[PDB]
Amino acid sequence: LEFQHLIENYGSIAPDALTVTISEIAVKDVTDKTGGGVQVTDSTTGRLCML
Amino acid sequence: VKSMWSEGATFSANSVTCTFSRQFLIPYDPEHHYKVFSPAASSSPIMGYSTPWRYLDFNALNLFFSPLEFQHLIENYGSIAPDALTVTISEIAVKDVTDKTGGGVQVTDSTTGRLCMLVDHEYKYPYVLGQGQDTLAPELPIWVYFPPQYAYLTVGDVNTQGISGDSKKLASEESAFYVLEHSSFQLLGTGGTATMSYKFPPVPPENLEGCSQHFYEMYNPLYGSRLGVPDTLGGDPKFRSLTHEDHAIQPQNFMPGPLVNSVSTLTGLSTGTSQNTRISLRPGPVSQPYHHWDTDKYVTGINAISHGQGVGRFPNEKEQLKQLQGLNMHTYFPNKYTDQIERPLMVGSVWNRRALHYESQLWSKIPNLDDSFKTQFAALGGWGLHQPPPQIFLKILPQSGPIGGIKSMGITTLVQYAVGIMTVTMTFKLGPRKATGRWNPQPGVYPPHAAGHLPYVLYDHGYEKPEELWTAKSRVHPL
Amino acid sequence: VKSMWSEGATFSANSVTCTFSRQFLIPYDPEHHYKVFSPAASSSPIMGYSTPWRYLDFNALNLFFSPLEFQHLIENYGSIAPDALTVTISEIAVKDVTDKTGGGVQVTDSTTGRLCMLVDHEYKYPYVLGQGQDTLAPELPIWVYFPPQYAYLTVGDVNTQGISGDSKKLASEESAFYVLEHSSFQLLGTGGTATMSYKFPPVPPENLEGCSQHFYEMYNPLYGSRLGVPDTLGGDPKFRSLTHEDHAIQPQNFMPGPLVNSVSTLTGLSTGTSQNTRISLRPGPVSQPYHHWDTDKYVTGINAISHGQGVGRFPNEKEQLKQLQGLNMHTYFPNKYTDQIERPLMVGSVWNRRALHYESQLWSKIPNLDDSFKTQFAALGGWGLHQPPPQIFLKILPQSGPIGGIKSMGITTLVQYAVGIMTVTMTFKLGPRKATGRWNPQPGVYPPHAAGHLPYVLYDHGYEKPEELWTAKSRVHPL
Amino acid sequence: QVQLQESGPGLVRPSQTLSLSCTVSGASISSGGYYWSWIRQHPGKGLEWIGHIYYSGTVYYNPSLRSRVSISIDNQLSLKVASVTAADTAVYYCARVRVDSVRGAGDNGFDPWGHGTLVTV
Amino acid sequence: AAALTQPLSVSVSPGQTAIFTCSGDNLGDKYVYWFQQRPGQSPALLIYQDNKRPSGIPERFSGSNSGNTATLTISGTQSTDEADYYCQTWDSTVVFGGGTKL
Repeated sequence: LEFQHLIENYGSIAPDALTVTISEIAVKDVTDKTGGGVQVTDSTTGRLCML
Repeated sequence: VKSMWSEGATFSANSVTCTFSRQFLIPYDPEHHYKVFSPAASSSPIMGYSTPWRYLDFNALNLFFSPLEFQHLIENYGSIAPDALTVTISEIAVKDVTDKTGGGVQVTDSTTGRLCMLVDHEYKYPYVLGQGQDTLAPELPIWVYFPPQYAYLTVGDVNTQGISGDSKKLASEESAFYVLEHSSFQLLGTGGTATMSYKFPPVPPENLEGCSQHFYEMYNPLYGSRLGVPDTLGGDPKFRSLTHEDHAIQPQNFMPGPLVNSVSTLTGLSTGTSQNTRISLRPGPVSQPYHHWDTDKYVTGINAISHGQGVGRFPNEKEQLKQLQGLNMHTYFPNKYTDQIERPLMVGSVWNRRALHYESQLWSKIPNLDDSFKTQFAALGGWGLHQPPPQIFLKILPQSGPIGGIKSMGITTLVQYAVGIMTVTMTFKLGPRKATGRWNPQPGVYPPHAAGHLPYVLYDHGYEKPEELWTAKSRVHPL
Repeated sequence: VKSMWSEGATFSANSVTCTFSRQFLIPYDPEHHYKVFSPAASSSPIMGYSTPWRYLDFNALNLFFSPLEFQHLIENYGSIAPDALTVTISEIAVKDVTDKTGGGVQVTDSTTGRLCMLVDHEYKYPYVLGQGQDTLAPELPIWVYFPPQYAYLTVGDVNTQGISGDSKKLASEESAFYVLEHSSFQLLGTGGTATMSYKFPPVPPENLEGCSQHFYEMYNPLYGSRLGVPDTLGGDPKFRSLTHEDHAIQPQNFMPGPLVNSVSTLTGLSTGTSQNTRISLRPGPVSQPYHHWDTDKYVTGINAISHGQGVGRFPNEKEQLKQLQGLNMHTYFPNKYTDQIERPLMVGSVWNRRALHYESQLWSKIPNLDDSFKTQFAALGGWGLHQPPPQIFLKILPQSGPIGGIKSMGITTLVQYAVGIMTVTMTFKLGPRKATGRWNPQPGVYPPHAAGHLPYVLYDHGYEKPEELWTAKSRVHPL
Repeated sequence: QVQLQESGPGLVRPSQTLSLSCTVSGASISSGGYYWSWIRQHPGKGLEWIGHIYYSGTVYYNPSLRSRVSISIDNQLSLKVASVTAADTAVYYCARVRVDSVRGAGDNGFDPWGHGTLVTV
Repeated sequence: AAALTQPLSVSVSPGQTAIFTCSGDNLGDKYVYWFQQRPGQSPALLIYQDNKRPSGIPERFSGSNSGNTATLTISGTQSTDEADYYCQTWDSTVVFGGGTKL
């Protein structure tokens, strides 16, 4: 709908800005239930290296 | 100072100002009489007066908007309502023919002839402007407007004089003879200009957007219904509950609107006496369609008007077939089922409207008789309002020479005609489009055609209009 | 206030202001229709519209400059580029013919007729001005200009309807019908004046000076060359050095420009489908000559345009034959020699230009489609620019009497025509001449002729133009 | 094609109601805008117009023969001229006119005529 | 115009003129061409652009074009001008006339 509103109303397009926000991160760890196979708790000490 | 021919619409997020300009031509009247009538019906006859004046009728919508501008109106906005109107009569060139007697016609130019222009701001004279007759304006700006002659019907006293049954409406005490020369008359010579400057009342908008939802299907398609529905009848009810599959017996909190004589394929629906007086109320009320598209073909109704051509040019009211209206829509009653074609008003009801199109009217007039309901929207398209845009009457003058002292020399009305330019601007308060979190591309806005013969374009008077009317409800609400 | 007919160029060390004035004549149209077309080709046909308007085309260079003023331009300056343009429509005398019926024609004067003038500052309507057609202006200021009728081609939808192979371009959704009466219209009566006042974009100059040096011979004629040239081939090169006599194998640091189908003596060079659609790209690119002088005669090319007459009137491009271009110029490759007539672009290249002359264009238009290269200079002469000087459309009016009330009396378009004066001024930013420590008298600036028949002068319509075109590169740079 | 056929009673001298009828073949008469005239012509003299009628009851008459004649429509196009003490017998045509657009001047003329009946008085 | 009007035949004697009529709506602002078709032969361009004659046509043929009509005047008709004369215009395709049989 927004692309259709773009085509039928305007006559040019060119980008000028871009922001990329990495929101809420929930790095967690699997504990390997050995009979269930997978149990996911949550980790507060694990991190996510972003470059 | 610059003299301009103005035309073109300028859009905004608020109102659009659309002006057009045509060339008019006040032709001639060899007799400046009033010429009552002589109808003399034989079966309530009519009784009129033929004024020697020219009014002008810029009523329709296809004059203010070009087809590109109407397409820009539909695909961008979601309402329309007029709020201002000015009518400027530009450069006037009243001239006279000298009758070459061997050539026949030689047109010089007259600086002493004038053009009597009267604007009826007080609504003293009868209003014949908004009834849908074949003298409006040229659709294209290159053709010349010939404005219509002014005439009106009155009420008299029906007699019966003749041999077999001849009736004739003669003048009564209630009959009236409006001579327009008892007024103020901008005399408006060669090169003169005159304006009107009307201001529209607050009118409800026309909502140029359809619906993506039936009004009787507004529920969650799951979950059933909290209420019940009868099973047994005869004093022992034994109500049962509902599941999610009970769609044909789901209880609605709002009823549909009235459908007084909606049928398919004379006089149509008609009031009157026994079987033969029978005046017609032809295009139904405004709450009814007269043309839509069922599963195979187009259903066309008894109460339809053609808008041209014949085969007819009808607006496809697909937004009335959706919300529980349509042509062959009967109502049923379990009275000790009674198939009825008329549906009543049903105190809580919604019936949206018959849709406006590209060639529809703008106003008609609500008559001065009291206690109207609802009358905010007229039939034949348009709004319809108390105190409509006033009529601009245009006579030329009876310059009446020569004499010679006793003789009736010459023609004594010599011959004169006036050309000019009328530039009519009107502003329409547009509303913003209704919001949809839709994710689908909305359907495109193009006028309907069938094959090869394209809409408004010149072909090998050339220019041809489509087979169906270009309606205005093509985007979805979402209700 | 004084009413003047202005004409004449005024030179400076900076820009020259050259104005001219002609008498135009907006003739008549007995039908104010739009008159689409009916081409119906049989072998992609065309599809047009014939507007009832008159534009004016002051494109060429021989109108702003007299031959004395063009000679003063060439022998004194070394560049030219326009920077301003005003078009004034002076005293207008729209009049009407009364049809003497025994004489045939009697022209009185009309004060109520007008002349609709529209200037297209927004570029809404298609631009047909700069394509080189036989309706520009009179070359001499004593003749009367008849401005051309406005018409345009569009894109439609090719069908195949007939018996054998008859195609016809009908209207599509992309086809357009520009009615010019949806605009603003200076109505411009008798005695009225109107202006345009365009301002040219920054354009690169035209450098009216040749070269006294070949571009491939820019070295010291002594001293040889520091680099080497191969002797043996086949994996064992054995390069050798160079002496001062090695002129045909001297290494150049700049290549020549492209020569895409430069040949000597239909459609010329042409794109298109298999062998018969084949639209022509006739006067080559701007990097190529189509007429010069070899050792014996004049070589004239396939891709030449005649500019008049036939035998032809071609500009002598002696400044392209100098710098490694020309007609029969093949390129050779030692691939396992391959004679090619096309030369590629060759990343470091210089190709100076096809020279402008006295009768060349000034602008054409760069089309609105994107990614142009190089397009700063058009073919057929001239610059060629985005947003060119706008078109001035001139209709008169359809004054449409008389009527008589019902009758179609008279001719109803009575008859009218308008004469006037258009005074067009344009300023050209001239550059100073390039310096030479030369000691030789530079060659004189005179238009080319052969014997007896002198250039622009009256003879026993009299006035005759030379056989060859008067080019503009006759002084030397010195490169 | 549209043809109009008349119906003649014969001759009655002592002041009876002269009744005629005109059945139209080819196209119905309650199908749109067309007048339906009754036109006389004295043998040895010019034409004379009695009156015309529309299908919705409205009928125009001649001002000289207004209080004598009566045009009517029951898909029959009758004519009931009475008081025949003046011996007018002449000829009775039927004629059709297309209804004009502006009501002021006649835009059309009597293109489809009848065959004509000869009444005697 | 799109339908040119021309009568059937004209009668003349040697020693006078025979003027024909080529009627047409707005024919004054148009070009009318006359064609001489002797019997058994193809037509020949008699008078072009309402006044002019070619070299093969003698100087006794002349025409006019005024108002809604275009005439062709023969000055001193001989005993060889008994030929069908057609008027022809261009209403955007080609419009041929009926022909005055002389």
